[PDB]
This record gives sequence, structure tokens and C-alpha cells, in this order.
Amino acid sequence: KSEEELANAFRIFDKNADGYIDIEELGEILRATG
Amino acid sequence: VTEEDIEDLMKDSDKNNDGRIDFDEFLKMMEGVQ
Repeated sequence: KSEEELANAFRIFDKNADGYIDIEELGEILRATG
Repeated sequence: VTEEDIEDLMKDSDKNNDGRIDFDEFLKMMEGVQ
């Protein structure tokens, strides 16, 4: 009952994966497709 | 409709001005509405 599907969700968003989100990535979540 | 609107939403939903986000911030940026 922990962090597992919000985990796969937070990694599925992340580009190269040191572990964090930045203001430059966040627009590309609300846009990128292809 | 451009990245200044995206810039005001990360600055609206943030408070302490950690202009980079960790997985904490993720849990409340999703559902930290009361």
C-alpha cells in the first residue's frame, strides 16, 4: 500500500532520470507527443 | 498559448521557491488541494 504506481508514473514522465523534475521539463509533459 | 503560462502555474502551485522539484513536491503538485 506504498509508492508503486505513482512511482512508475513519476519515472514514465522523467527524460534521463537522475530522479528530479525541473521547470524546463514540465511544459514538455503538458505538450510532447511523437 | 506559450511557456510563460506554464511558468505562472509552476510558480502558482509552488510556495517556498524550490524552482527544482523532488518526488515529495510531486504528491502535493498532483493532489495537495485540501
